[PDB]
Amino acid sequence: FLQALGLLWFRYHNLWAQRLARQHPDWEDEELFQHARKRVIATYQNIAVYEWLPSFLQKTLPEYTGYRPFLDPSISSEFVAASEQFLSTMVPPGVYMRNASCHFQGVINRNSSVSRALRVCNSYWSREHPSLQSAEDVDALLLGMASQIAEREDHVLVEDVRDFWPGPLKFSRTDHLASCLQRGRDLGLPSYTKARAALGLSPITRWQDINPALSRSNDTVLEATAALYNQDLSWLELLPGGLLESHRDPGPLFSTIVLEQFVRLRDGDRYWFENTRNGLFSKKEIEEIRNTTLQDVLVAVINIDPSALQPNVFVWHKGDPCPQPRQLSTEGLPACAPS
Amino acid sequence: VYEWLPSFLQKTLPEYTGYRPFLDPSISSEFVAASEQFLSTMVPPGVYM
Amino acid sequence: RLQRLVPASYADGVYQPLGEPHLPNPRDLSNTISRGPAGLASLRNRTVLGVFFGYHVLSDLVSVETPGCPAEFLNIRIPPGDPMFDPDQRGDVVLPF
Amino acid sequence: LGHTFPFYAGPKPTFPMDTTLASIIMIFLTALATFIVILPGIRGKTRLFWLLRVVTSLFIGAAILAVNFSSEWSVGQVSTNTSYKAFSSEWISADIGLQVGLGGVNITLTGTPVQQLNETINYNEEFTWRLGENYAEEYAKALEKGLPDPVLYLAEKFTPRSPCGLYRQYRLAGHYTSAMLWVAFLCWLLANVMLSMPVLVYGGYMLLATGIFQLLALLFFSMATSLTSPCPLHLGASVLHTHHGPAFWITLTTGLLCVLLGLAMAVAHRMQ
Amino acid sequence: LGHTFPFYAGPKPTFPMDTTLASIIMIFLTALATFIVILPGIRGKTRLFWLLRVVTSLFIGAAILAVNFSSEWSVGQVSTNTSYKAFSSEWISADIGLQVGLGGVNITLTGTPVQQLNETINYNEEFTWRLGENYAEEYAKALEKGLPDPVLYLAEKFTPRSPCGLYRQYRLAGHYTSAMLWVAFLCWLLANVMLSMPVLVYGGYMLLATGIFQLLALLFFSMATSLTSPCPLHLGASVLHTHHGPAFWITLTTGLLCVLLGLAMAVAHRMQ
Amino acid sequence: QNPISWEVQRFDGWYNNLMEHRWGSKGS
Ligand SMILES: *[C@@H]1O[C@H](CO)[C@@H](O[C@@H]2O[C@H](CO)[C@@H](O[C@@H]3O[C@H](CO[C@H]4O[C@H](CO[C@H]5O[C@H](CO)[C@@H](O)[C@H](O)[C@@H]5O[C@H]5O[C@H](CO)[C@@H](O)[C@H](O)[C@@H]5O)[C@@H](O)[C@H](O[C@H]5O[C@H](CO)[C@@H](O)[C@H](O)[C@@H]5O)[C@@H]4O)[C@@H](O)[C@H](O[C@H]4O[C@H](CO)[C@@H](O)[C@H](O)[C@@H]4O[C@H]4O[C@H](CO)[C@@H](O)[C@H](O)[C@@H]4O[C@H]4O[C@H](CO)[C@@H](O)[C@H](O)[C@@H]4O)[C@@H]3O)[C@H](O)[C@H]2NC(C)=O)[C@H](O)[C@H]1NC(C)=O
Ligand SMILES: *[C@@H]1O[C@H](CO)[C@@H](O[C@@H]2O[C@H](CO)[C@@H](O[C@@H]3O[C@H](CO[C@H]4O[C@H](CO[C@H]5O[C@H](CO)[C@@H](O)[C@H](O)[C@@H]5O[C@H]5O[C@H](CO)[C@@H](O)[C@H](O)[C@@H]5O)[C@@H](O)[C@H](O[C@H]5O[C@H](CO)[C@@H](O)[C@H](O)[C@@H]5O)[C@@H]4O)[C@@H](O)[C@H](O[C@H]4O[C@H](CO)[C@@H](O)[C@H](O)[C@@H]4O[C@H]4O[C@H](CO)[C@@H](O)[C@H](O)[C@@H]4O[C@H]4O[C@H](CO)[C@@H](O)[C@H](O)[C@@H]4O)[C@@H]3O)[C@H](O)[C@H]2NC(C)=O)[C@H](O)[C@H]1NC(C)=O
Ligand SMILES: *[C@@H]1O[C@H](CO)[C@@H](O)[C@H](O)[C@H]1NC(C)=O
Ligand SMILES: *[C@@H]1O[C@H](CO)[C@@H](O)[C@H](O)[C@H]1NC(C)=O
Ligand SMILES: *[C@@H]1O[C@H](CO)[C@@H](O)[C@H](O)[C@H]1NC(C)=O
Ligand SMILES: *[C@@H]1O[C@H](CO)[C@@H](O)[C@H](O)[C@H]1NC(C)=O
Ligand SMILES: *[C@@H]1O[C@H](CO)[C@@H](O)[C@H](O)[C@H]1NC(C)=O
Ligand SMILES: *[C@@H]1O[C@H](CO)[C@@H](O)[C@H](O)[C@H]1NC(C)=O
Ligand SMILES: *[C@@H]1O[C@H](CO)[C@@H](O)[C@H](O)[C@H]1NC(C)=O
Ligand code: NA
Repeated sequence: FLQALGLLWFRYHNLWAQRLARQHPDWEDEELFQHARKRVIATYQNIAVYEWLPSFLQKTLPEYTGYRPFLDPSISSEFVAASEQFLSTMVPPGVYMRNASCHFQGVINRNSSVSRALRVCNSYWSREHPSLQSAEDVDALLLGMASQIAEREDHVLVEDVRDFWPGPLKFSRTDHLASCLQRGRDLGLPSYTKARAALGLSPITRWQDINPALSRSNDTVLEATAALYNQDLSWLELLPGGLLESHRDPGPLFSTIVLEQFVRLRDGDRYWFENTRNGLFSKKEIEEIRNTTLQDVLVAVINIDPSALQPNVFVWHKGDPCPQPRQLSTEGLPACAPS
Repeated sequence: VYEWLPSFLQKTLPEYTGYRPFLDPSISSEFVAASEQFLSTMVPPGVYM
Repeated sequence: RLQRLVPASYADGVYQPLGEPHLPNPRDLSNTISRGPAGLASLRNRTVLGVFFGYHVLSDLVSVETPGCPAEFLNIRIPPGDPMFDPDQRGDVVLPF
Repeated sequence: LGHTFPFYAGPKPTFPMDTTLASIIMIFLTALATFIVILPGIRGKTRLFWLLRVVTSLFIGAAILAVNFSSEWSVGQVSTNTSYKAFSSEWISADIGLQVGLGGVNITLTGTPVQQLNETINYNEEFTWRLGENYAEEYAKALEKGLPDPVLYLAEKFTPRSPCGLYRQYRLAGHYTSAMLWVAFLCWLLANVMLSMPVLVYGGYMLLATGIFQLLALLFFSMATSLTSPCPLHLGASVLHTHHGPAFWITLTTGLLCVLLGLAMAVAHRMQ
Repeated sequence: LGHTFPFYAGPKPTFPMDTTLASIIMIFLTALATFIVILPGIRGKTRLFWLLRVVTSLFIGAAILAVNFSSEWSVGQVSTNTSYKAFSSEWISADIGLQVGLGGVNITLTGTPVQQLNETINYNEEFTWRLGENYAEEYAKALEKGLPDPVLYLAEKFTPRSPCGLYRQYRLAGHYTSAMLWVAFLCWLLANVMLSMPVLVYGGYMLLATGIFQLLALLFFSMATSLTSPCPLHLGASVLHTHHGPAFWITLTTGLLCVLLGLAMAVAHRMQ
Repeated sequence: QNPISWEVQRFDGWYNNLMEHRWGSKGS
């Protein structure tokens, strides 16, 4: 699926190179490659910052006011954990493969069985898959991911991530959340309270104030987590606190981290496509890039009618084309390969 | 910052909104010339006691 | 190097990570927090395509997965009787990290 | 055995002393052990005198080498409460010691107790001003490294540009004291070689020269380190005072022993 | 004369060639001049043969040394238009040359004309992968230094982590070729020494060994640089192709001359 | 209790910024 995204961007670059070759027949290889790379980078930045971020944070960057040469844009250590966790909390147990005519095809397993969707845990580092053989299969992957709803933005992880993540050493499987916790301890990440204080967030003094709606319900995860920490809120780590904070959105800590990191990335970059001083694009080219969404990239690469995809492929709404058959769970999918 | 600068620039700093850990505060090369010249243009021939 | 919002939190204040018994076992914390039923739809109807596009954006931005030199191991001690990694109650299973 | 990482999980050892001094001690103790093994092969009554001669010569050589390489000429040590590191307001109670040698200075910061603020405070840092080595570069690398505040303070106290001129005088003193100590070592080697030869009076003269050069190095170090303007080293609520360390006194004692033995040799030759 | 600063206002000179090659040439030309001065002292008819022997031996030694130290084994050169520096969209028309030797690579960027964009473009940078030297550190220092873009591109092409495996194969080839060239130099020295001695057949055998080791170094360089996966070096609108440089051909010619002379010596000894 | 309850500012400008220790320092 990450591979499908990479293939999408690779084919988009090739398509832009072909377009520029059509427009400028006299251009050589280097000129075509550089112009296509510039355009693709601009489109990627626009989609990532002005379309994906507002949809997956419910927060928008402030209006671009120019290039800040004195602003450090380096990725913060907290951003790694925040982004990784608020993405891992939404990984589905399976992924649909969808036709351009709103038809969800069956997925041929390596066990020769036909499943309703492609199981995530059994597709890690897949050298080859029987249902993934041609460009049409990758297009089906992209369409199905566009039509399928992700998992809930909560503390719960699917077993494909929590138990069957690719083990990098001596085990074919490992816990991705435990690995992320050990990464946060490895990077010397701050405590949850210190992280909140450094970002200007309001201090949290009680364990039930981490997520009021979570403590309202019958879920006992807050009390159990406090028991693990010996009721010491000052020892709660940034990553578990960000996991617990999330409710319908990344928590205030994680949302603040990601938003501030992306603000610094946009403002501190001299090659940002909106920075008119770098000479990358004219005003008209900047306006064209701003008008380009991921739906445009998918339509251009897959070469299908625009009505086959919703206008904002990052969010599915009632009335959008090709609804998913049902919310995927572990039921009906192949069992994950044992460690 | 809050008394000499407003009086000798007729410009005031924006309201202090906190510490910016990611902002480079190093003196720019242009600042040397700018400050030195707008101070040297006001040196009097003599000074009273 | 990566930036820091807060000064680094290490056991020795330089490079040694904070771990047990001061902090809970990573697998215990994972089991306590992340165990739950699959199939809970996103409350904003966010799509899977968006999730993996964000994964692509992260791969574009940061990468701290490849190990460093010299090889230092911060191994995850699996609690005895873990249903997934220690099903035989052997009590010495260790996930290498 | 495998299946676990790392294969060796034990803490890695740290050498318990200076490696140069340890090597000198090992070499000269090996020579002493060899000659002790050889001792029964010595002929007759001239064994205790032979033992004294051999042990004295080996001690003179070891003293020359160790003193020339010891950073223990000007020593000082004070127990204080001081700020420890950056981005931390906590203070540490520690012994801060200065050990200025011929080629540089060792700054020691030993916690009392060593385990303070969940950290091991047993720093022993060297900053060298030997010819060809840039002291300012070493101090800049220490600043980049992030050494604790007392160490950085005492290191910048010896920078070439520091207002108190410790660097210039101490570099000059150490350089010429080391040169004259090397001359004394050469004279000691020649003293052994020419005590092997039948002309004992020339060997006694060379031993006398060894003593004279030791005394000259001692006097030069004293005079060149005395010309310093008083640099007040203030840590916390205390002031650190330096004084002639045991390297200075070992130089004095060894030089006096060498000059006394040389004078005795010359007078005995004149009287016999 | 004073009263003005600086006392010398002239541009400072730059040495017009490689200092190692220049030193080798100077030393061997000095030896040649000394032996030419000595030539009238040679007895009789055995002067032209003596001259040929001396000049041939000196040429063999100079070839060994210069080739071992020349960064001219794999050479390439292309004229292109390329981006020059950062924060500047202007391009330069220049000859970019790659000169891979045994211990490293010299990247040359010569402007056409040299004076372009109000700058002198005559860069000749070396990046060394010799044992004990860190190529990645040198490339990082070049990046910090701010070298022009073609130089940085061709330098990163030889980094250990670059996707095209030029670094590994070229380091191995250069290391072992240099080792065998040093063996050939030792054999040449022994060939001279044992041609001084009455046993001429052994000296001829040593000369034959010199030739054999030169050929072995040549063959090893060829084989180890042939195992490279094709690294496409693309600058601007062109591709740079490397080929065996004049160091390779001088190695071949000198080794063939040495093996031919050794075979001639052995066959003449057998026939006389 | 120590009257100096804060981290004393350095005279050379080092360690003022958390990640850029040379910022504002002497010689920068
Ligand atoms: C005059 O002064 C002279 C100069 O000191 C003196 O000569 C010196 O003599 C001593 C012997 O008496 C020798 O120097 C010592 O050597 C020891 C061993 O050196 C090897 O190991 C170190 C350790 O490296 C590990 O850790 C670092 C991080 O700290 C990692 O980056 C490494 O990768 C490595 O990590 C692995 O191993 C760890 C082991 O537990 C694992 O935990 C980890 O997971 C990894 O597996 C290496 O760094 C050394 O390499 C360096 O040097 C070589 C050659 O120079 C370089 O090529 C290389 O690039 C490196 O630069 C080497 O391999 C050192 O351990 C010891 O260092 C301590 O002391 C010095 C001096 O005070 C400090 O600067 C240094 O930071 C260390 O102090 C800390 O640690 C000690 C205990 O470990 C504490 O007591 C101390 O308070 C301080 O603690 C603080 O930091 C800790 C983290 O670092 C933290 O945990 C604490 O809480 C606290 O904050 C020392 O250098 C050597 O012979 C001479 N030194 C030279 C030549 O430089 C001379 O005797 C003096 N004269 C007289 C008369 O006294
Ligand atoms: C394989 O490769 C090997 C490596 O190259 C090669 O071995 C090398 O051989 C050459 C001889 O053939 C030797 O290297 C050369 O040495 C020359 C002399 O070196 C001395 O002088 C330099 C100059 O320093 C002055 O300028 C700098 C700024 O540039 C100042 O920082 C200095 O303070 C000094 O300034 C004073 O003098 C100026 C003179 O006009 C005054 O104007 C000024 O006001 C001041 O009064 C010193 O830097 C040298 O010191 C360095 O090295 C020592 C020892 O290593 C260190 O201790 C020390 O710290 C320094 O690091 C030394 O004292 C060099 O001039 C020459 O450098 C040029 O070429 C190299 C390689 O391309 C470039 O990297 C370098 O930048 C220079 O290129 C610029 O300048 C030339 C002409 O000057 C241009 O043609 C060129 O295009 C480039 O111009 C660009 O920059 C200019 C500004 O720099 C700018 O004006 C232009 O417009 C343009 O932008 C070179 O290094 C030496 O023997 C070997 N090199 C080694 C060992 O490093 C080997 O032969 C090769 N093999 C084969 C087979 O070919
Ligand atoms: C897939 O879509 C195409 C047209 O988009 C349609 O012709 C085809 O029948 C569909 N596949 C199936 C299995 O119905
Ligand atoms: C961008 O889209 C808006 C409306 O969606 C349109 O008014 C505008 O002309 C477009 N600009 C470009 C450059 O395509
Ligand atoms: C979210 O998607 C489901 C189908 O998975 C649909 O029934 C529901 O109406 C959607 N909600 C919104 C607000 O679009
Ligand atoms: C250091 O502080 C402790 C406790 O605050 C005190 O007992 C001790 O006397 C202090 N030492 C110095 C040298 O000030
Ligand atoms: C720090 O030191 C205190 C007291 O010496 C000790 O109780 C604690 O376990 C140590 N470690 C941490 C992480 O606080
Ligand atoms: C470089 O540019 C000049 C002028 O633009 C042109 O004449 C020349 O052919 C170009 N060379 C290459 C190799 O493209
Ligand atoms: C730069 O080059 C141009 C043309 O070669 C020349 O006229 C000019 O004097 C040079 N110097 C500057 C500062 O422009
Ligand atoms: Na979830």
